[PDB]
Amino acid sequence: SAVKAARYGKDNVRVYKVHKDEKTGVQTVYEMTVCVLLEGEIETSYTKADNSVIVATDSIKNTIYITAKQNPVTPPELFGSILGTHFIEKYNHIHAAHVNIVCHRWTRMDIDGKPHPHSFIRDSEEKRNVQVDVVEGKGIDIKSSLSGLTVLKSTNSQFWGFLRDEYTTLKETWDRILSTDVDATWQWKNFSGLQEVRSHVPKFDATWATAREVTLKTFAEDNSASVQATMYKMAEQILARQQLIETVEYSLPNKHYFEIDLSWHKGLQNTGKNAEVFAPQSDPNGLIKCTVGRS
Amino acid sequence: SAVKAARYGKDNVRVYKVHKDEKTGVQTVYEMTVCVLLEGEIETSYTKADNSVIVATDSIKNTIYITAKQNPVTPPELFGSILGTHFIEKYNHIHAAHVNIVCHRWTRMDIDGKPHPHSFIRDSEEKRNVQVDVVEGKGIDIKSSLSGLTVLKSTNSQFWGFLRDEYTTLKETWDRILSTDVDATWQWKNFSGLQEVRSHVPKFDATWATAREVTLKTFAEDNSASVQATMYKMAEQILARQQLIETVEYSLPNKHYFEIDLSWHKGLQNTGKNAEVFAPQSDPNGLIKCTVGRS
Amino acid sequence: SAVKAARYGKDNVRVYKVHKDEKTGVQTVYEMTVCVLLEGEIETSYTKADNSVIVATDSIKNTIYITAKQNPVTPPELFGSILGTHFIEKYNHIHAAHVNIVCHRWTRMDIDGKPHPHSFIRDSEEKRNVQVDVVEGKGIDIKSSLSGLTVLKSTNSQFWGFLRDEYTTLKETWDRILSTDVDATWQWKNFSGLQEVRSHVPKFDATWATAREVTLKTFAEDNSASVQATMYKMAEQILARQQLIETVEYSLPNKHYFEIDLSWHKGLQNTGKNAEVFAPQSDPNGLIKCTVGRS
Amino acid sequence: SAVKAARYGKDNVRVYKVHKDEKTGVQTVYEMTVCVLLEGEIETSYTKADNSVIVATDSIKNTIYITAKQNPVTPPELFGSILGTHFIEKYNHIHAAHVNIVCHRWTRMDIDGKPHPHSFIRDSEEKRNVQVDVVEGKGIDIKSSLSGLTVLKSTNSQFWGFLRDEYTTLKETWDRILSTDVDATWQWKNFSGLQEVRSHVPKFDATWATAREVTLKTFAEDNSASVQATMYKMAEQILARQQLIETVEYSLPNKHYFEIDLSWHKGLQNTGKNAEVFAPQSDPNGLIKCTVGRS
Ligand SMILES: CC(C)(C)/[N+]([O-])=C/c1cc[n+]([O-])cc1
Ligand SMILES: CC(C)(C)/[N+]([O-])=C/c1cc[n+]([O-])cc1
Ligand SMILES: CC(C)(C)/[N+]([O-])=C/c1cc[n+]([O-])cc1
Ligand SMILES: CC(C)(C)/[N+]([O-])=C/c1cc[n+]([O-])cc1
Ligand SMILES: O=c1[nH]c(=O)c2nc[nH]c2[nH]1
Ligand SMILES: O=c1[nH]c(=O)c2nc[nH]c2[nH]1
Ligand SMILES: O=c1[nH]c(=O)c2nc[nH]c2[nH]1
Ligand SMILES: O=c1[nH]c(=O)c2nc[nH]c2[nH]1
Ligand code: NA
Ligand code: NA
Ligand code: NA
Ligand code: NA
Repeated sequence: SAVKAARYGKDNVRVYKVHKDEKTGVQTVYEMTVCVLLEGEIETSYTKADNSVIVATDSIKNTIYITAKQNPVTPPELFGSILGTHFIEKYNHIHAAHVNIVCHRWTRMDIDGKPHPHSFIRDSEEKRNVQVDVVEGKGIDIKSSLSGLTVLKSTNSQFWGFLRDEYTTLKETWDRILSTDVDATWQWKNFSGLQEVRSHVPKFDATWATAREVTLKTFAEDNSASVQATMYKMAEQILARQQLIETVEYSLPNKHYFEIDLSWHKGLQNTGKNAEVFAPQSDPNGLIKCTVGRS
Repeated sequence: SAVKAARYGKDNVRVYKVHKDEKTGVQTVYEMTVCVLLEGEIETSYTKADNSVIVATDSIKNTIYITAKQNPVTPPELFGSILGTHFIEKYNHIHAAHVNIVCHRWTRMDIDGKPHPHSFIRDSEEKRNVQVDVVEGKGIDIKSSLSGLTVLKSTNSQFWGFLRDEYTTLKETWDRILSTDVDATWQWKNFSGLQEVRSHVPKFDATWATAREVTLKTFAEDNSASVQATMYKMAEQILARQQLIETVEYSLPNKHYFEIDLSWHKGLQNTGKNAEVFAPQSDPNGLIKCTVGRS
Repeated sequence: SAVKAARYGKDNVRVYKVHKDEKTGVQTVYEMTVCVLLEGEIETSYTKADNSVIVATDSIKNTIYITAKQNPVTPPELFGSILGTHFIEKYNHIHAAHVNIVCHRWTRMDIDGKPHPHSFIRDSEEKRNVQVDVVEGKGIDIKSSLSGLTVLKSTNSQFWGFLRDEYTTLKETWDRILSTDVDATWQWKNFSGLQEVRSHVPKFDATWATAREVTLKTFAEDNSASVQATMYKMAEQILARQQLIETVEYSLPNKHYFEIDLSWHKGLQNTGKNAEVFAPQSDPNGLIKCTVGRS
Repeated sequence: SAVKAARYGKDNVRVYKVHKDEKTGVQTVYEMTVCVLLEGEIETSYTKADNSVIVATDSIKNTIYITAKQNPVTPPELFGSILGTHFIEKYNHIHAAHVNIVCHRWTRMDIDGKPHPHSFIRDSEEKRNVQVDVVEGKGIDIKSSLSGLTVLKSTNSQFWGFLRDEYTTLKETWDRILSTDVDATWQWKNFSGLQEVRSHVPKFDATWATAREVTLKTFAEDNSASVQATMYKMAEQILARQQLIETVEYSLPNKHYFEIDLSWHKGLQNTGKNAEVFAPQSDPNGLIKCTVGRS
């Protein structure tokens, strides 16, 4: 037998950073969870009990904190590129570094109509994420995403015209609830290295903002024929607004809200045009995925 | 042996309701999770296999949906009072109904600067809750709360002057991070019944809003001597602004953010005035509780 | 305003302990999560920013570890009594200590039919818990429990003869699945102090074992008329086997498994005597509670 | 723009099945969670609002239940192969079916030393899983796994001889705790279709049993030089015992248990040979991965 693939490192590394403006007194906070897994000439740690090739996972943890102290942590695409580049440059025998970052929201509070200099709120579990793969000889591959963006529209969603056979019970509908948890990922052109990533830094926050704005406006304004049709419109608009992304991927659950027939009780009418009270269903759920690229 | 206490019912009942304005086209949504547990002359279901005294939990579930169809679901204090009153009035042998409601956020989206008529976002897992105990012969006891309001301030928190003995290692500090998940509960005066609850309906949303505003402004503006001192100021202000509440309770974790000494690495300075990068700690956590009433 | 109630301390303190027999080489492990909250003359920490009365929560954490080093951690009733007694004896102004302990399973592995000296498996998330309230001048109040014991029987559960009215849709049944997560708590006679707790130490593990054995045998062998009827039989047997407990409480969800009518598909028969495939329901769920004492 | 990849279906489908022996009275239960995602000529559902190509996710759900009624649900490799084959044979335009199954434990209870005919316990959240990819023209690709197998050994784990530089603080150790959650996956040779899967049916349960037995015996008996070294020994033994698997993959967290220095308190000795009480760490955690194949 032989090792065909291997990677190891430190997961679930929580990191906070503060920036303090001492002339204005304004503070800004950043919080993330980081994972770094390394690849390289490490097979003998597995086959021969040779730990000399292991950069200890504790040391990887230390390196995350040191890198955050000495470098910007925003945008996360940049921080992950800096961090992954470090491992392949510092260690001759390490040839790839896989950096995953989850960014947590800390939104400045408004108090009596004025932004507060040092107080923040977690407005939602929506995350901004990156996956940064730094591969020696191959450059830096970045996937950026937003996840956990939970939305609902109460009308202007439809689902009719689907295949019907002996397995089908679902009724067609011209007016339903649509609710989902948005997971949207944009895949950047390969970067040759850290210099090229730095050259595009303003594009990372701009493109996250565009993706979020397109997602919300299209969800709200599309009189949706299906999750499939609406998600494609989102993806195509994001591609049209950033030439440096190659693909946009969505993964969307269809979090079902079922009508409740109450007509067995005093003739109460709660279906169709009379539908007011619904039963949100925890499981099962539809799951719809698409990756859109340029022709 | 004998039954000393018993209650039973249906938990984890998810409920959605929509309101549609057909003149303006504006829709508004409400979503909750409901639990109803009943008490009364039910002991023989336990001791003698006598199911005649059991209102089936499935029937309790049906009743929740019917009640939501026929009545307002907001404010939740009102809905829970309506629902609990129903069981003690409908069933002679049922003498108490315990109704817990968790309200989930669906905040109207703003699209290009204008509120959208039918699209919503889950801005945060913060909940608005009620516990409504309807007890025949004793009235209606309501506890209202906000929970899951997660906040952080980056300075203007201190903790010094605590007891020091042979168990103490913690250093005093004049500048630390303070972060918590706010659980705040206000206990209303006993209401004699549903009519009295209805008479105070505008006070429920007003008091929730006051509690939230006081919590956030006091957290943001208090140069905090301890979690204890800051939470008391919140509670006293809420009591001063609503005569119909008797007590305010807070339960606050102290979600610790630890400094990280990096001076073992190239003399890097990351403590005290130089502290920039911190390690958020998942566990353990301080837990601080207070119930404040009027003198 | 004034403080009506207050308690504070450290929650979510994870603790492991090992015992090593150096003559036999046999090691035994214990793992728990501990919470300690203190009460006493602490109100001025809230009202006057007086931290002198605060035993820091960090110091409470240290004390948990020190107590585990110097004392047995099993049975948990004993450890919690030792720990809570410490705070009210050490600190004049602390008058109650509330200790909650969750014990995690580490069951010795059997390897080729022989118990292994130092390897363990988490067989299940079932917990053994205690709540120990040490109150100066009032003694020690102990509640012991098992929780997270998840069971299912595929027949010999019935539910018929319940109340039927205009809210009722549930069909009677003479053969259903019954599945639950057992939460069972036994409340000990008040103990005067730590000496009396020590005098009864063998009874704690014995009574936990009896409660577990009675729960499982009664669940398995009762042709159940309802959750209510079966849980009462468990409670009465536990009371009959330990004179030093005053009450037994059960809290049992009814985790529903719904029949699936497939007769719309090729006449397939999957209900009643033909029921083979079921849909487990995540929510809602029945919730049935009882506290049983002696007459 | 154009669709580059797409799949859709139903996730989180809970399924129970019972087998009843009416001659012996012995019942046996099976419970799973299923996901089915389909691929094929579905792009126009995304780009042109053409729902004619969509097999509704509700219909996929129905099909899961029907398939479980008409076919064995064990071993899960077989059930998933049957289910995925159905979609590519039934629907001309569907060309792949991706079936994921999580099997939940229901272990028969022993009551007074005898196996009970119809009562079961969830002994642990350990899962047995399959991923079955049925691809028209390409056969059936099966990955089998066990996950959530949580273990701890209290000695006979070491970690020394790792790389040391200016990022390293970790001390070498010759005696530590090792605890992990085992995720082990075995990748079968490609099968040409359902007939070939059926021909190997006894091998699926046999190989799961071998993987579990090898994992536990090797964990318990290896005086471990690292997680890396121990996991490789497991993988090589599993490959040696089943010629029809091509690779074995492990993913193992190193769930750290930290020593607690108490010597600041009365000189208490709790490190090194005196280490008795430890602090389990929830995060961060090492994460070690390997894929082993044959040379
Ligand atoms: C995944 C883990 C448990 C390491 N985590 O990131 C936890 C966490 C992150 C952020 N906030 O606010 C709370 C907890
Ligand atoms: C407690 C349970 C599982 C019943 N629940 O309420 C779930 C739930 C409620 C609201 N949202 O948005 C998601 C899930
Ligand atoms: C409640 C917290 C998060 C502190 N906890 O006890 C976690 C925990 C305990 C035991 N095991 O095996 C895993 C995690
Ligand atoms: C993933 C979901 C929520 C669908 N699930 O499988 C839940 C579940 C499965 C098995 N048991 O025992 C409890 C819950
Ligand atoms: O938008 C939708 N897309 C689908 O594929 C689907 N199937 C059932 N319900 C559905 N909804
Ligand atoms: O605000 C605080 N209150 C306390 O009781 C405490 N103890 C440690 N750290 C603390 N912080
Ligand atoms: O055992 C049971 N007890 C009940 O109260 C109940 N109601 C519905 N289903 C039920 N099952
Ligand atoms: O077994 C181990 N493998 C590692 O790579 C590691 N690094 C720190 N601690 C470790 N343990
Ligand atoms: Na390198
Ligand atoms: Na009544
Ligand atoms: Na005292
Ligand atoms: Na096909």
